[PDB]
Amino acid sequence: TIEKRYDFVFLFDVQDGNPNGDPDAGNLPRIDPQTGEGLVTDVCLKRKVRNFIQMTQNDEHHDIFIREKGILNNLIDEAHEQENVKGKEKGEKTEAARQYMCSRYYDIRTFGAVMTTGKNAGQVRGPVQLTFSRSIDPIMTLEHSITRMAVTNEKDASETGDNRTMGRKFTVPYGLYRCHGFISTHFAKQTGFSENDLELFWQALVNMFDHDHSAARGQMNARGLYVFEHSNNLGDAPADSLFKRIQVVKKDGVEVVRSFDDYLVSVDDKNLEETKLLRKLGG
Amino acid sequence: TIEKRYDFVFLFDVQDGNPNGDPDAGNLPRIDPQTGEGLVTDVCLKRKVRNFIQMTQNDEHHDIFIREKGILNNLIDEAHEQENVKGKEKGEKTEAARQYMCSRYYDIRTFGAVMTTGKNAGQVRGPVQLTFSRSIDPIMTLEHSITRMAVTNEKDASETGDNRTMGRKFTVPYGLYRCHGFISTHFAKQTGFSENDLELFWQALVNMFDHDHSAARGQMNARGLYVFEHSNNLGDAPADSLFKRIQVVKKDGVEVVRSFDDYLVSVDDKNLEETKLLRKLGG
Amino acid sequence: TIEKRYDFVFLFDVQDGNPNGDPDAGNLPRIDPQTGEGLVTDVCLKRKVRNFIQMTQNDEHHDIFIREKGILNNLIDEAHEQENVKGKEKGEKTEAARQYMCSRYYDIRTFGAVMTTGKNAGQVRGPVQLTFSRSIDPIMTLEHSITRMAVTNEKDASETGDNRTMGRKFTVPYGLYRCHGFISTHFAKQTGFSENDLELFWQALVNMFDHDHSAARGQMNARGLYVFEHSNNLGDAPADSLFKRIQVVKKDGVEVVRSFDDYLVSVDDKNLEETKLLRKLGG
Amino acid sequence: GLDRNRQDIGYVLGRLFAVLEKIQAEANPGLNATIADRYFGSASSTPIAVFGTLMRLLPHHLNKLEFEGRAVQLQWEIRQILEHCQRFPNHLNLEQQGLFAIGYYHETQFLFTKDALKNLFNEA
Amino acid sequence: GLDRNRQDIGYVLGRLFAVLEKIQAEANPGLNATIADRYFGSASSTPIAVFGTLMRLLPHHLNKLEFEGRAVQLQWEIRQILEHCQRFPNHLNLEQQGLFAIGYYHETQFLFTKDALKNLFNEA
Amino acid sequence: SESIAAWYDDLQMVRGENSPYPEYMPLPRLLGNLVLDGKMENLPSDLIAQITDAALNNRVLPVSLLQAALRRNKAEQKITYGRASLLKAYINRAIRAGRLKNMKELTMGLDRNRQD
DNA sequence: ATTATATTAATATTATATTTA
Repeated sequence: TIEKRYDFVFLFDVQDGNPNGDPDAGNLPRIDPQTGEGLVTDVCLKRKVRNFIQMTQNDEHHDIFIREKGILNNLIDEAHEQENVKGKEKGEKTEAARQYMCSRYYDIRTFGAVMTTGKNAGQVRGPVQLTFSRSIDPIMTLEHSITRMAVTNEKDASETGDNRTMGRKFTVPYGLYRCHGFISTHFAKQTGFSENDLELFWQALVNMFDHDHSAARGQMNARGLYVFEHSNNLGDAPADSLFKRIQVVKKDGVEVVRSFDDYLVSVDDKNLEETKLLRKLGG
Repeated sequence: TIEKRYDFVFLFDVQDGNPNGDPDAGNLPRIDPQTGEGLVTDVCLKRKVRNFIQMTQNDEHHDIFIREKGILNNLIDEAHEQENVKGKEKGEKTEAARQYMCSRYYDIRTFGAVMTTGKNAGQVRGPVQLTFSRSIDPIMTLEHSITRMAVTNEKDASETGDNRTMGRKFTVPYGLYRCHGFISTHFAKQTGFSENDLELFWQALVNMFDHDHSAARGQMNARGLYVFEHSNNLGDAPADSLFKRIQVVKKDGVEVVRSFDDYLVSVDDKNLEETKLLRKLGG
Repeated sequence: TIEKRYDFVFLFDVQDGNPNGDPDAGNLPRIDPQTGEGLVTDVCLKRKVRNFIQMTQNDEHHDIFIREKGILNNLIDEAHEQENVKGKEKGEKTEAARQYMCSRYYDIRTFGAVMTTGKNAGQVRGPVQLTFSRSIDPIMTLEHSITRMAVTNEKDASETGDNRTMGRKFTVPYGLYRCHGFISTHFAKQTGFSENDLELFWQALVNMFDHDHSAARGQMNARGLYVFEHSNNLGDAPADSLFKRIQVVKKDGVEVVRSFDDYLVSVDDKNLEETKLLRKLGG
Repeated sequence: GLDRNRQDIGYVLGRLFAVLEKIQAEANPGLNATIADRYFGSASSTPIAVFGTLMRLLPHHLNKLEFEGRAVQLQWEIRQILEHCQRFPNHLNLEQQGLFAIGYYHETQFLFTKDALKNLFNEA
Repeated sequence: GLDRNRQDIGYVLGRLFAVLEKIQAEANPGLNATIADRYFGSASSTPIAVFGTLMRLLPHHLNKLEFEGRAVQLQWEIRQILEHCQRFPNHLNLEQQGLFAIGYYHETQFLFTKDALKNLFNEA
Repeated sequence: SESIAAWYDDLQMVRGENSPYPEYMPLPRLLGNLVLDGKMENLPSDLIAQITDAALNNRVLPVSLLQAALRRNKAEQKITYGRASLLKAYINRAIRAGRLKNMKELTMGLDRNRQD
């Protein structure tokens, strides 16, 4: 179980593609309406970490939460028929099953999952809780509409021989999504989030943009990862100014940004040397 | 099934023509609005690879995804009436049909396809996932408007004299589209992407610009292909700096670029000799 | 149907006149803005080949695509009322009509045409696909403005004196347009491009600059035609270096070029003797 | 329902695309695929790539018209729109992305009218 | 709606093409195919190939005018535009490609006016 | 029946020819467009316990109707007869009760003006 | 527990000399 507080400043961008796209709006990434800054949900990073763990582990005591056919009720029923089948008086039986799943699953240990379906077994508050990403420069939506020379269903097929199904494939030129996140210790002591799991989560956050790739997302990479390791479980200084110390603004006289040569990540670690640490894993 | 990670740096240009045209803009290639760098989608390279396979194979267990006369629903129904007609309990039946299609089709094995139409059979995550290309020097659009001495339809535009239908045929003088792409292993082990299929895909990527040609695209060629072969399935170093080591900038005191004698592909393989390899297939 | 790959290096110049002139710019030939090299589209060579076939054939099974008085919809409707009027189920009916037109037309068999108007009948990918020409030495535009002693329409200049209508008639002093082109075999096997049609196309490319002449284009001739006949349908070596082996640069200490006595066509067939052939038809 | 003094870049850009589409439609009634069926897909995002060819094809579309005064009126309203368009931007913001279509359909409605465009042209 | 001190190459190039088209239109009202119907198709991409013949035909177009002072005013505004045009570029960027048409239609609007060009010429 | 008449006139929505939905929609059938799937998961304090009281007494409709109809409209990805009429009734009652200022009351047919 | 499915509008902006020891 970990005992220190970690305030990591995850920074990641996108070369050309659709990172965290919005089902609410067709196929465009989440962008700020009033300004234009791109937004990326934390569930995308969580799924990238899960895929990295699935491809760089394959062992027990670190379940990865299977895809599609993985019914949550079936997994809950399978985890219930272990040490606390019935002889535990429902109440503490749920807590025992939750502890067993935390010791067995890695997704529920690092983040969390819903285990209150049919056979209830409590819920996990979760230690590490990432936030929604947000860029600084107002990004623009390119919208790269592409075509296909093969129809899907015969009903929507044309009355001729030219069977085409176009559509749109949105893309993004740039946008350093300044992600945020905080890690607690009280819930980590209950879920069993040890330091080895924390190091594995850091390695996943660092090297998830090298394997989890597709045609819609294109090419994505992680810039830097400045973790603010504390000293105790108390609160020294508000995290607002702590995360504001690593500001990311524009460089010289430029309108937009295209790569890392147009951003100036101002890192001035001067007032955060009281009872806090600093490490660089991605940058 | 492959077991190594490949980070190829595909480099290809265009002599005179329209390479990857139209993000719904008439007939112009995809160019960066803020700067002017030309962009090429990965689906063009995928279709070139498919055409190369169709013209250099003609055998079973390597389906090429037919052109206009190929309804996806009909192909899915034909692939369903094989070994898992109904006696497989829908759930695992979809996975069995997906595995059969991966062992039979080459496009879904290397890249992927939508198999969730009428008779659903799951979906393929895809191992090899190319990205959108992007040039370095801001290219310019020539717009070579040409004419025709023969009208098409019998509308009112067909004058009594010269039945002409002009239009525009866009062209590009130069632009080394610095393409990118990553290859995974976890999905390759499920789809059956063996090393022979990987070598065939490399040969296709190398020799697709010699057969797949037209009048609109003109003459296109592939410069170099530097594949970064890893050693395991884990993540050694971020791919951002790995792809940044092979930078392509301007040469001496020149404004634009016309051919290979104006570019200086700086290749300094010095820090990538830890646990990675390097090979040259196109350059 | 042909089975070999042909990479011809078409070379042709212009004595005095406007070869491939640009409607986007008044009446000047297509020239490179950044440098000054003249450019010639492939449709001009295609039309010259069509005119040569029209004047050196006059027979069936080799349609020449008529000039001004040739509506494409009327020709498509005439070709539809043959063997597949309606009893063919639209889908394969389009393919049957396309095959019939390929066996009947020569322009669609060698190059291609749009047959997707009213009565759709598919489209032809086309085997032989020429590219846009480009010279080496930066040519200069002469602009030979000439006059006329006879007015055309009753405009505002035909007053009392000599009714004159001048204008400009652009000319070019020299410029060996290094044309390029590739021939495939997969599409040739479907369109029926036999070896006799290939020989006819070669003869047309050789002897099209002797009949197709006018006052605007002046005098044009074809220098040489080095066809790179392969051995199979696969890809041996990239065509970039193959076409770069026949370089055309300046001779001795001269600024520009006026005729063939100022160019030095360096032909060193040394490394192309692996699995390829070489023939000379025009030079 | 049209604001000609909004001083918004998206408004004037959309109005320009609308009058361009109107001119192309007036050039030939039997038109199958207009510019809106291809050029509008990237007009609000990459205007500097589509509006160049648009202005290149505009004079030929005006000459294709059977009436020469109609082309004069169309060019006049084009310039009255582009008065507030000091420059063609690289990419439009989300607000400007919406204002593009807003001005487009507003100018289309203002053009497809009985006595309106000619009435505004008479007071010039 | 015209910025004469923008110091942009596309702006002055478009203004020059606009005044050239205005001069050609003023040379003869019964003009069928103007320069914009042929020269504008490659004016923003290859200006060094079209603007040469444009400057070659400019003096004859000015001499074709019935009024000699009009040609003087047109040459004056041509040079006032080309003041910021230090050189004719090979090819314009996308931003410059848009600024070409921007300045073109801005100068066309500024020219097709009652009292504006002559008022600016009087203060010189 | 003045409260019922006002509630059904505020619930009066556009209907096409040969429509299965009646001129006046039942209250459980109307709430079924706001529940999860079956008319049983509604909130027994602000939905099936307060909407009936607000309709049978011509009271003010709560914002819970707005939010539930919005969630089920952008969730089911379609607006059938039931959710739009409820929102129209809410807007009309908020205009009539001062809980809505800049906007105005809606009519049965399509309002081609509105300017909202 | 659907509906529906055929074309608005189109005729001319502007147009008179910088500077010359």
